[PDB]
Amino acid sequence: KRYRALLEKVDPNKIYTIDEAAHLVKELATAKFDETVEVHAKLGIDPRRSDQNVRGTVSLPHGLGKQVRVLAIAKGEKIKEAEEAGADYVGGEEIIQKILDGWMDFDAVVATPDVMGAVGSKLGRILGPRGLLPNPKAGTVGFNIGEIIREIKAGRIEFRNDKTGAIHAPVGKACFPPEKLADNIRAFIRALEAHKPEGAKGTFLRSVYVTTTMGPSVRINPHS
Ligand SMILES: [Hg+2]
Repeated sequence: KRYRALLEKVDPNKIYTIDEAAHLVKELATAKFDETVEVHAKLGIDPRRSDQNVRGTVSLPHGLGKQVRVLAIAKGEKIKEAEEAGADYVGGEEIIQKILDGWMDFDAVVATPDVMGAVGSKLGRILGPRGLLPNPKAGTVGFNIGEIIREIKAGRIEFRNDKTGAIHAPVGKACFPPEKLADNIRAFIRALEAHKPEGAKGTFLRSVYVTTTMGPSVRINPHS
C-alpha cells in the first residue's frame, strides 16, 4: 500500500480538460525523482491491418531539440559517428562507471545494440525508473546512432501503436509548469489526429489518458 491518498484526488468517472489534468497530474507524481508524464490513447483501428497502423513524429513545443543534452554510449567506429552527429557526451562502456559514481548531467541516453548487455545490467536500476534506459521501441537503441541523435536534436519524438491498439508517448516531467505540460499534451493530440488512417472507420480516439510512471490515470477531453 502506497496509494489510498493518491486515489482520493482523482474522480474516475470524470473527463478532465487538458488544463485541469495538467494541474492535477503534478499532485499524483509525489514520488522520488522527476516522474515522466505520458499521454495514452485507445484508437479505433484494427491493429492487425498494416494499412490502419499509426506511426509518426511530433515536434513538442517544450523540452526537446538543442537544449537536450544527449549521452551516446557506443563501440568501435560508432563512437566517431556519434561525435560527428553532435551528441553532447559520447563514450564507450568506460563511461558507465562515471554514471555509477554520480554523474548524471544528461537528459537522454541513446546506445548501440552491442553495449546494452552491460548498460541494462549495470544501469537498469538507476536509469530504468528515471525513464533514461535506451529501449528499442522508444527508438533510443540502434546501429544508425547518428540518425537517432539528429532526430532528438531536431526536437522530434516518434510514435506508433502497439499490438493492443493502444499508443502513447512521454510529454514532459511532473515538475514542468502546468501550462507547458498542457501545451505538450495538446501538441501530441493534434499530431495523432493528423495521422488518422484513410480507411479507419468510426471514432479514432476512443478514450485518452494522462498518467505518470506509477500513478492513477486521468481521463481527458482531447478537444479541450
Ligand atoms: Hg512506455
